Amino acid sequence: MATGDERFYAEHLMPTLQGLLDPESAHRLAVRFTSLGLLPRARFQDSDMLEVRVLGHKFRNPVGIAAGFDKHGEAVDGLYKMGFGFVEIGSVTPKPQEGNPRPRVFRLPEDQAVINRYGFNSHGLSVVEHRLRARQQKQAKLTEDGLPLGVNLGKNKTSVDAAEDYAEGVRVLGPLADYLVVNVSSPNTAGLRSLQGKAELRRLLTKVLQERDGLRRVHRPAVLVKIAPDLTSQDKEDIASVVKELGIDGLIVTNTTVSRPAGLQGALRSETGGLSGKPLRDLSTQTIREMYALTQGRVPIIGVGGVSSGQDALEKIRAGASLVQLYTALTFWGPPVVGKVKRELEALLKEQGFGGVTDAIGADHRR
Ligand SMILES: Cc1cc2nc3c(=O)[nH]c(=O)nc-3n(C[C@H](O)[C@H](O)[C@H](O)COP(=O)(O)O)c2cc1C
Ligand SMILES: O=C(O)c1cc(=O)[nH]c(=O)[nH]1
Repeated sequence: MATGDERFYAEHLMPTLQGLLDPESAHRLAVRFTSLGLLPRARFQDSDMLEVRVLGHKFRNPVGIAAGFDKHGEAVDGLYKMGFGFVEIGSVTPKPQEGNPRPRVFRLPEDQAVINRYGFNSHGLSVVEHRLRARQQKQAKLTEDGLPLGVNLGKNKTSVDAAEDYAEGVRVLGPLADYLVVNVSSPNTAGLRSLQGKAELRRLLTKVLQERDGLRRVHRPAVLVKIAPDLTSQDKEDIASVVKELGIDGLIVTNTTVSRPAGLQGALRSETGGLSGKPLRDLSTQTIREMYALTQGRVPIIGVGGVSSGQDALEKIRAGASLVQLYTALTFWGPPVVGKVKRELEALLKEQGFGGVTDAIGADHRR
């Protein structure tokens, strides 16, 4: 627990955290432990090969902690200490709200998957604002060091006007963020995903873009859309088209999935909610691929979904991701996995004659 070995956390400690605590308390302990920085300071040095400049920022390694782990920005600094190259803080809603009734998270250890239906449990804009404000200049220094911060916006359950909620996020948190995320891909909030529709998405993102533009230069973040893995091809076409039109700065590719692949062994496979972890991977990768192609490599993509190795990582990059985020992999292999991905990602780049992550982005669309 002090040295930071993968093979220990994998077989012993992590199956015991699981064996002892329900998935929610485990997450909360993890957030506590991480904000306190109890974790090992990662053995692995980041080589220059992993550096990516994208979105008006240098990223020291391309492996991000995904939205959901740190819903309320309590653990940003420990996440960096864990070795992520960039941190994203979990969907924040304008007003605080509590989320769906427990139980709302489940492990499918046999599938290395998770299903969650939290439905945007948030401390809300005020609280997260003060939290981020209180390290604002630390963050400024971090970004310049190649550790950018992303903020991921969602909408209140009751909210009558979707576009106005996100507007509030841009206004309140936009100034504290290197990039902002319009999350319209959560499975768990009645009607949210239908904001992925062309007309409804253009009107929403016009307003987001507009607000963003009204922020001062130094506090003017990049704006991306996080989309679902369950989109029809018409949907993807459209998202793609609107994106190019309004000049959106990027996409985060794939929230969790409401599909349930043939093969899930998990006793809890038929729980309502978003499916994450391994069963999402290739689905997720394929969506990076369609989106990269549709936007013609001119729209940066953050790949997320089932990443738990260098290969997993490098696959999405070759697919066209500029950056990847993982989350679930953390509930199975623990902190070490960040080290792993980075180091396996590194090896593979060399093995396949790449100079660095930058050369390998979209690599598949040129081979
Ligand atoms: C417990 C849980 C909560 C999540 N919460 C959010 C969320 O608030 N906002 C969001 O954009 N994504 C959320 N995600 C989805 C992740 O951001 C990610 O898109 C998905 O899990 C695929 O990556 P992974 O398999 O490595 O976890 C959540 C995922 C899980 C595991
Ligand atoms: O908080 C949630 O319920 C949630 C939001 C989201 O965007 N994705 C997810 O899997 N869960």
